[PDB]
Amino acid sequence: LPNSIDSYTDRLYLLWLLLVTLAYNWNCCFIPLRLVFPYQTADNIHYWLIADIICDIIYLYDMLFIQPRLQFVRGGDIIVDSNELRKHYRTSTKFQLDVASIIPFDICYLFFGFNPMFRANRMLKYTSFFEFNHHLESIMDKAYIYRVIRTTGYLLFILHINACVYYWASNYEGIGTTRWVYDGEGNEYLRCYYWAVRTLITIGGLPEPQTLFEIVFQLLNFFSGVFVFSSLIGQMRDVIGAATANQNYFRACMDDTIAYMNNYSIPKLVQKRVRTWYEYTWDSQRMLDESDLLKTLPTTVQLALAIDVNFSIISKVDLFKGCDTQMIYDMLLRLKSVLYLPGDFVCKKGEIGKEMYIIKHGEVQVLGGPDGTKVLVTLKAGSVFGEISLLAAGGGNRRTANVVAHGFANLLTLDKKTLQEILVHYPDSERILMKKARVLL
Amino acid sequence: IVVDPSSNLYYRWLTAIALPVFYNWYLLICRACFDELQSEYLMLWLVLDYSADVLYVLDVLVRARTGFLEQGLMVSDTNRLWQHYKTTTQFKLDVLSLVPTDLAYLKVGTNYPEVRFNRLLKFSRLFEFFDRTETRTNYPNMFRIGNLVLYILIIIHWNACIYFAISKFIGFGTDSWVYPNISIPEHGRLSRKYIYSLYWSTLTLTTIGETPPPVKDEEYLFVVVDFLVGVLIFATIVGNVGSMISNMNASRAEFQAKIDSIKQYMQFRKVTKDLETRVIRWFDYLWANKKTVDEKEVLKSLPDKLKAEIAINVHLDTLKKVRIFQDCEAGLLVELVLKLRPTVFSPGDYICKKGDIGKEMYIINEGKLAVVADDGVTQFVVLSDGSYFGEISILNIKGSKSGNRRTANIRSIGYSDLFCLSKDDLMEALTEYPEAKKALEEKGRQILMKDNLIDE
Amino acid sequence: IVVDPSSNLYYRWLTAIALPVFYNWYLLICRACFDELQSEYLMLWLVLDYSADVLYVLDVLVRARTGFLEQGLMVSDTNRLWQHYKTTTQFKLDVLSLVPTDLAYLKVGTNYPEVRFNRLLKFSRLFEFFDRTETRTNYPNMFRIGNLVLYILIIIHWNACIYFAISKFIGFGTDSWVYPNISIPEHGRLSRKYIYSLYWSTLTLTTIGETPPPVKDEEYLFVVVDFLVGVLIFATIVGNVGSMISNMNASRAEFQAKIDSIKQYMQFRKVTKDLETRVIRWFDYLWANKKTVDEKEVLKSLPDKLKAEIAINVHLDTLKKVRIFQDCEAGLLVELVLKLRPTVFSPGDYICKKGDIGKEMYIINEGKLAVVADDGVTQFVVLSDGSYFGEISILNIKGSKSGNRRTANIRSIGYSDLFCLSKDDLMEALTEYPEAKKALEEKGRQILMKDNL
Amino acid sequence: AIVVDPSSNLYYRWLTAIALPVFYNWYLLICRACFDELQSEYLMLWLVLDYSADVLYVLDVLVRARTGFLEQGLMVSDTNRLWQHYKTTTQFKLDVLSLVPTDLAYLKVGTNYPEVRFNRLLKFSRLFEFFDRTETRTNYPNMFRIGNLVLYILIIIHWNACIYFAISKFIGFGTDSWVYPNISIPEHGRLSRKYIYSLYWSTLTLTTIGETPPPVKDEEYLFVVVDFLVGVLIFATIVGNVGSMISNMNASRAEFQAKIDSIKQYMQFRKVTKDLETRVIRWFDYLWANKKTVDEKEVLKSLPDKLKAEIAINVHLDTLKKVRIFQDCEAGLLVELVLKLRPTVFSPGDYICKKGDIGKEMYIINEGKLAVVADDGVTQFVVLSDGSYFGEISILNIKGSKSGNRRTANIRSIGYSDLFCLSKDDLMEALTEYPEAKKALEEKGRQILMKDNL
Ligand SMILES: *[C@@H]1O[C@H](CO)[C@@H](O)[C@H](O)[C@H]1NC(C)=O
Ligand SMILES: *[C@@H]1O[C@H](CO)[C@@H](O)[C@H](O)[C@H]1NC(C)=O
Ligand SMILES: *[C@@H]1O[C@H](CO)[C@@H](O)[C@H](O)[C@H]1NC(C)=O
Ligand code: NA
Repeated sequence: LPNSIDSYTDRLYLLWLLLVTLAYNWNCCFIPLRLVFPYQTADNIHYWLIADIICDIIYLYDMLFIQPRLQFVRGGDIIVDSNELRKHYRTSTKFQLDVASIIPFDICYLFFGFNPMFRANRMLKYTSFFEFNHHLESIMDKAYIYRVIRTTGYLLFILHINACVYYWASNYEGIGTTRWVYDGEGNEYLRCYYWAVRTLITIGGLPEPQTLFEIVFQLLNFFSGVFVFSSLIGQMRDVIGAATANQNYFRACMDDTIAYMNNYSIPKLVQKRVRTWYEYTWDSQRMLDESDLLKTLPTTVQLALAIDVNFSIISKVDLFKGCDTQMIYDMLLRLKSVLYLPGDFVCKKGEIGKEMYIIKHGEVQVLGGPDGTKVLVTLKAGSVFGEISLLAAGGGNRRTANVVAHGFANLLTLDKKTLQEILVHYPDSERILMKKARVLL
Repeated sequence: IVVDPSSNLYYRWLTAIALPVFYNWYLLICRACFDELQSEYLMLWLVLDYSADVLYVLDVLVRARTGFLEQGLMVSDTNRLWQHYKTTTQFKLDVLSLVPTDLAYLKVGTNYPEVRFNRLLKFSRLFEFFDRTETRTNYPNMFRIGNLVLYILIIIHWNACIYFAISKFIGFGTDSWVYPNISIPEHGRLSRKYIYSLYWSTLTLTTIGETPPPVKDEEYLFVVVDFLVGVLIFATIVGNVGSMISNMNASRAEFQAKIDSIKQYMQFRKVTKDLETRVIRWFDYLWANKKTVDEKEVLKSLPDKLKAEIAINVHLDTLKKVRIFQDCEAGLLVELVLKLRPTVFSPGDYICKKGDIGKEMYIINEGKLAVVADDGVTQFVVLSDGSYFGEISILNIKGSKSGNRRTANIRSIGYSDLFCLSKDDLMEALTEYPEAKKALEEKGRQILMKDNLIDE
Repeated sequence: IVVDPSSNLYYRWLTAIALPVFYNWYLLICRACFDELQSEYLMLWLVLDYSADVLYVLDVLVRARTGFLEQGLMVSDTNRLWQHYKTTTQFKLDVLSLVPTDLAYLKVGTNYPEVRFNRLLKFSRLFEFFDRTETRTNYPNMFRIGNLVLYILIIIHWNACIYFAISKFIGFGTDSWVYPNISIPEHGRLSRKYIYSLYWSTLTLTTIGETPPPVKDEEYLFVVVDFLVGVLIFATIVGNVGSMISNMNASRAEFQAKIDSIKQYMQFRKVTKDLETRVIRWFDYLWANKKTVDEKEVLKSLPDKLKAEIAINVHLDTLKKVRIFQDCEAGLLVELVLKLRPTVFSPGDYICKKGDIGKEMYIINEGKLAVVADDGVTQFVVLSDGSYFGEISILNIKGSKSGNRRTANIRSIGYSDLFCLSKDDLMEALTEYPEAKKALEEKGRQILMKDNL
Repeated sequence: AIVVDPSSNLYYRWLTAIALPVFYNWYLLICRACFDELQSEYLMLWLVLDYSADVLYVLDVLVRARTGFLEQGLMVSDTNRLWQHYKTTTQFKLDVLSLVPTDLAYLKVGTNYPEVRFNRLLKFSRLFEFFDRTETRTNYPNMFRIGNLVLYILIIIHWNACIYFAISKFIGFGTDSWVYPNISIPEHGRLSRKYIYSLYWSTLTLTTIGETPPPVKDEEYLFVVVDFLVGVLIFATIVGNVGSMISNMNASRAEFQAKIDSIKQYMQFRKVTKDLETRVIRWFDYLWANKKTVDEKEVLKSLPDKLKAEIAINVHLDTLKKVRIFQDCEAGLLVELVLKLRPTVFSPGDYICKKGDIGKEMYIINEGKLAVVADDGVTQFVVLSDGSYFGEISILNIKGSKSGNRRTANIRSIGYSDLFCLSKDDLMEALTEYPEAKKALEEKGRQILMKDNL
C-alpha cells in the first residue's frame, strides 16, 4: 500500500472508504436485526460469524494499514513521512473511536453465549461513514442527488430500527396476544416494516393500541414519525432551495429589469434585446456577473484565474510586449467582461475611443468597404483590437472603422481610465507606453 | 432550411412534439395495463399511434436540421448539423424510440401495446417544452404549480395502472386488497376500473392510506414500496411548493425587513413623529406604487450598451432640450444619460432653497415642481415633466455673480422622480470631449452675460 | 368630494366593503347548498342582501370618485376620475356584480340564491382590504396566519357546502359515503347538516381521511379531486408558515451567523480569551439592547432628502451647541450631520489617551465619559450627554501648541454612543464652503490664542 | 444594598430558578384542574410544591424589585429608583396578580379545585425570558430551538389532553364512543390510563393523524373540527420550524457549495486549464476543511472600530514589532499599521514574488512556510518560516536606492501560506499623520542600505 495516501486525489481510498462504510452499515443494520429477530439460529451462526470476522478484518486493516498512511496538513505544508502520519493518526480523536470500536467483546461469547449486543461498540465507527459521505459529496458534480439518496437511506434506516423495536415490543407483549402486536402470520420483518412504515409516516390504518405500554409506544412512535416526516420535508425543501437558488435569483433580477423597463415605457425592441442578453448570459455563464463572484475571492486565486485566461493573449500584444509583468497582471485583474449581441457595434466609425477589446468566444467583423458594410477583417476569439486607443489623451483616438459583432461576442474590456489608474503605480511601463505612442502616432 | 432553436417556430414544434410524448406516456401505460382501452377503441389507437410515429420521424428530421450556437453564431451547414446530431446521445434514444416493434404486433395480435414503450424514450422533448415554457411565460410560479400538478397526475396515473396490473397478476377478487371481481357487472366497467385504481393510488401515494390493508406478502411489499415512493415524491413536492412560496414573497420580506429596521432606528434615535409619519408615508407610497427596487442595482449587471439604450429611450429627448446640451455630440449625450442618478421627492419637499450649494442639475420626470417664494408658497413658475433647472450650477463658468448658489426656492407639489446630473459626473463625462466642454463653458458664459456676471 | 386611496377614510371604506363581500362568499354558498337557512331566516337574508347591495352601489359610487396618481399629484376632478374608472376592467366586474338577478326570484320563487353569485365577482375589494391591512398593521405575521386561517376556513366551508350539494344530488342515505337520511330527526337538523359537512370537509381537505369510503364513481372522482386539492392546501399552508417562520427569525439567524463567523475568526487567529469574552459581551449587549442592525446600511435605502431630514432631526440641534459650529451656515450643518458616524464604546474603553493623534471629534450621546488621570482610575471630571471634545484637533490650525494631539485620557464609564466627525469628512464637507472653513480656522485660532497657540 | 445585574450570570441562574415553577404551574395546574385524581390523591405533594412555587414567586417579585436597568450606559444601583421603575411597569401588575391570594377560595371548596390558582399562570414572561436568554447563551442554538419547539407543542398537546378529558367528563364517561371510556371499569379508571390515553388522543388530533373514534354529537364534531384546524396549524409550525432548523444548520455549507459551483461554472465558461482547476478546488476545500473559509474584511466589518483595533492589536501587533524598521515607532502608528494589514493566502508552488518585480508589499508569514528559490525553478537557498518577513525596504522607497524597490528574490510557497500584507500606499497613508516616524523610517532604511549596498 502506498507509503502515503493523498485522500483527495486517491480513488482507491474512496473504494476503501466504501468498504469500511459497507462494514459499518452491516454492523448498524444487522446488529438490531440479529438482536431482535430470530435469524441468528444455530445452523446460521457460521455465516454471521464469517461476515463479522470479515467486517472486523476491514476494521483492523483500516486501523493498521490504511489510516496511518493518510496525508494531512500541519501548519500549511503537506506531511508525507510515515512516522509523523502515524503519530497524527495515533493522537487523533478518530483513533479513540476506532480502538473503542474493535474492543474485542466477542470473547464474551464464551461466557454469555452468542449475543449481537456485544458487537454494538462496532457501531462507534461513524467517522468513516461521514468521511465517505464527505468524499462522495465532493467527487459528485451534482451533490443534491446524493443528498436525496442519503435522506432516503436515513429514512430506510430509521424505518429498519422502528421495525426492529416494534418486533421487540411484539415479543415483549407476546406474539398475537393483543390486536396491536405482530400476530406471527407472514414474514416477520416485512409486516413489522409495514407497521413501521404506517407509523413513522403517520399514515395510520393499523389496529389500535390496547394496553398501556402499546399506547405509550404508539404515542412516542407517532410523535417521532411527525418529526421524521417534518425533517424529510425540511430536507427536501433545503435541497430544492439550494439547488434552484441561482436560477431563481437570475429570474428575480431579470423580472426586476423587465419591471423597470415596463415602468418607463421602454419599447419592445430594447426589451427584446435585454431579454436576449439575459438569456444568453444564462446559457453561457449561468450567472449575472463574473465580477461580483471574483471580488469575493482572494487576490492570489484572482491573479491565477486572470493569468490562465488572458495572459498569453496580452503577451501576444506588441504594445504591452515591453512592459513589466506586474502592470500586465493588474490590467488582467481590471478587465471587464461585456457581452455584445449580434449586430451590436463594439466600435462605431467616428465615435470616441477609450477601450481595448479582447474578444473571447465570439467574432467581430471590421466593416470597411466602400459602401460601409463589406466585411474586411473577421476577428475570431483571442484577438486584441483597439489597444492603441488607450494611449491617446483627451479626445485623442477616434475609431476609424465600424466593428460590429457577427454573433454573440463576449468582449473583455480595459478602459483608458482604469489603465491610467493602474499606470500611476508603474512609471517605467508608463514611459515605455508613452514612447511607443510618440513613435507610432 | 435550418431551424433556429431560439425561435417561435422551435417552440411551436416543441408543443407539437410534446403532445404525442405525453400521449405516449399516459395512454400507453393505461393501454398496456387496462386491456379494455386497447381492445375496444383499437382503430383510434392505431390512428393516434400512426400520427405519433409520423410526428416522431418529423422530430428526428427536425433535430437533424436544428441549429446550435458555435462561437456565438448559429451553424447553418446541414452536414455539420447532421454530424453534431449523430454524435449526440439524443440520436440513440430517438432511433431506439423509432424501431418498428409494431411488427411484433404481427405475432402477439395487437392486445399487447407495451412493445411501444421504446416510444417513451423521447421524454427530453417534454422536459425541453416545460423548460422553454417556464422560460417563456410571464407566470412562472403558476406554470411551476401546474407542472407539479401534471407530475403528480402522471405519477398517480402510472401507479393506478401498476396497481391494476398487480391486481391482475395476483388475481381479481381473490383478496381483500386487490381490485374486485371483474365478472361482476359493477366492477367490470372500465370506468370503475380506472377510477377505483386512481382512488387507490391517490389514497396510497399521498400517505393517507384508507384503502383495505394487504393480506399477502407481495402486496405488503408493494404497499411498503408504494408508501415510500409516495412519501419521497410528496415530501419533494411539498418542499418544492414551500421553496416556491418562500421565493414568491422574498421581496416583500426584504422590504418589510428594511421598513422594520428603519422603524426601529427611528424609535431608537428619538426622531420626531411628524418626520416618522413622513418616512412611513413614503414607504407606503413606495409599496403601493410598485417602486420598491432601485435603478442603480437593477441596472448593475447590464453592459453600458444596453444601459445606454435604456437611458436614451427615456432621457435623451429631455436632455436634447437643455440649452447647453442642445447641439452636443451623440456619444457625449450617451455618456450624460449614463451619468444620470434618480432622486425621489415627497410632496412639500424642497429640492433647493435660496443660498444652497448648486452642484446638481435636476431633470424632471413624472413630477411637478414649483418655484415658490421665500416667506410663503407663492408659485411663480410651476415646472412640469420634461423641464430642467440648475445647469449653470454644474457649469461653474468663471466670474459668476451666483457663485454656485441656487437663487430659487424649488419645492415639490406632488411626488417627483428627478434625475440628477452632478458637476462631478458632467466633468467626468467631458474628459473625452474637450471641445464640447469649451462649447458648454461658452454657452453658459453667453447665458450669464445675458443676465449677470463680473468680468474676472 | 374626492377620496384618495392612501387615506384612512379609504381604509375605513375598505373595511365597510370587505364585510359584505365576505358575507356574500360565505353565506351565499351556505344558503345555496344547505336550503334551510334560505327557508327559515328568509327576511334576515333579505335585509342583509339589501344592505349588501346598498353597500355595493355605494362602492361603485366611491370607486367612481376615488383618486389616482398622475405626475405624483392626486387627481381631483370627477370627470377624469369617472373616465379612468369606466375604462378599467374593475368597472366591468362591479357592474356585473350589480346586475339584478333577483328578478329571477320572480320566476323561480326565492329558494334559489345561486343567482346572486355575481355578487361574488367583487373579490378584489376583499383582497385589497387584506393587502392594506397587511401594510397598515404592526403584526404582519399574526395577520398573515389569520388571513391564511380565514382562507382555509373559506375553502373548508365551501367544500362542506359542495359535499352537501353532491350528497343532495346523489340522494340522502342512499350510500354509505353521502350525508345520511334527512327524514331521520337526528340528521335532519340544520346544525347537524352543517357541522357534519364541515367535519367531512375538514377530514378530507386536511388529508386525514377517516370518512366513510365512496361507493359510486362520481363519489370516487370527487374524493380524488378533493384529496389532491387538500394536498395542495396542506403544501400551501406548510409553505406559508415555513416562509413566515424563516421571515420571523431572519435577523436572529443573520446575527447568529455574524456571531459564529467572528467566533470562528477569533479561534482561528488565536485572539486571547479576555478580548474574546469582551467581544461576546458586546454582542450580548447588542442583542439584549436591540441595537443589532448597523445604521450605515439601515439608512441606505432611504432617499437623500429623507436621510438628510433624519440626520437633521437627530444630530443638528446637538451639533448647533458645538462652539465652533455655533455660527456656521445651515447647509454646512446639514452636510456635517450627514457626515457624522456613530460609534458604541464598552465600559472601560479608552476613547483617546494622552498623546494619540486627534483626527476625530466625539459628540456624546447616551453616555458618560471620564477624563481619567494618566493610566489611572482617578478621574478629573466626568462628561455627560450632549458634551463634546476633540473639536479643535480636526480644524488644523497653523501654529497650534498642541499639534493635533489629545492631551487627555478619556475612558467610558458605561456604554456610550458617540458621534464621530472625522478630519477628512470635515474637509470634504468644507470643500464647497471655503469662507466657512476660514471662519472655523479663525475661531479655533481664537480659542487657542485665548489658551495656548 | 444588593442589586442584581440583568446581564450577569446570577440573573440567568434566577431565570432557571423561576422558570422551573412557572412551567410546573402551567403543566401541572391544568393537569390537576382537569384530572381530579392528581389533586385528590397527591394533596400534600401539591401543597409542598405550591408553597415552594409561591415562595419562589415572592422571591421573584423581590428580585424584580432589585434588578438593574441601563440609563446612559450605567447600571442603576439605588433601590428606590429600581423600585419606582418596577412600580411603573406592566410586569408588576402581572406579578401582584400572580400573587393575588385566591388560595382562600382553595380553602373554602375543600382543596379539590386548583382552578383558582390560574392567576399563577400570569408569569409566562419569566419562562420566555429564560428561553430567549438560553438561546442567546447556549452553544447549540438549533438543538435548543427544536427542544423549545418540542416543549411548546408538549404544553399544547398536554393542555388539549386536559381539555379533551374535561369535555369527556362534562358529556359523561363512556356514554358515547368519542369520549373517554367508563371510569368505573378498572382498566380505564386508572389515572395512568386516563392521562396516557388523553395525551395519545391529543397527539393523534393535534398532529392530524386522526386514529381516534369519530364523534357522535354536535359538540364533539365541533370540538374535533376546531381541534383539527388547530392541529394542522401545529403541524405546519412543526414542519416550518424543523425546515428552518435544517436551513440554519447547513446555511454556511450551502453558501460554500454555491461559491464552489460558481467558481466551477466560471472555470468551465472561461476554459481554465484543468491543472489550475484542480489546484483552485483543492485550495478552497483546504480553506473549508481547516475552518478558515471566511473573508476577514467582511467578517470584521460589523464590529466597531475600537473592537476592530483591539482585535488587530491582539493578532498583529507583537509580530509587527519584530520587524526591524517598526521595532521603535510610536504605538499609535503601529495600531494604525496593524489596522492597515490585509491577509493573503497562497497555494503550494505559488510565487509570492519574483526577481525584478515592483515591490509594493511587505509580507509577514503566518501559518505558512516559504522558500527563496532560484530563477530556474525550485532549489531552496533559505526556507522562510512562521514569524519571518521580507520586503520592507521595497515599500520604504529610500532615495537613490541601488535596488530601486525591486524584490531581489524568487520566493515560492512550499505549502499553504497565510501571509499578512502591508502595502506601500497603506504605509504612506498611515505615515501621513506621523511625519517624524516617516523620517525616522526613511533614515533607518537608508542606514540599513548604507550598511549593505548604497
Ligand atoms: C368471480 O365471479 C365468477 C362468477 O360471478 C366466479 O365464477 C368466480 O369464482 C369469481 N372469482 C373469484 C375470485 O371469486
Ligand atoms: C329515508 O327515510 C324515509 C322515512 O324515514 C324512508 O321512506 C326513505 O326510504 C329513506 N331514504 C332512504 C334513501 O333510505
Ligand atoms: C359504567 O360502569 C358501571 C358498572 O360497570 C355501570 O353501572 C354504568 O352504567 C356504566 N356507565 C356507562 C355510561 O356505561
Ligand atoms: Na394521515
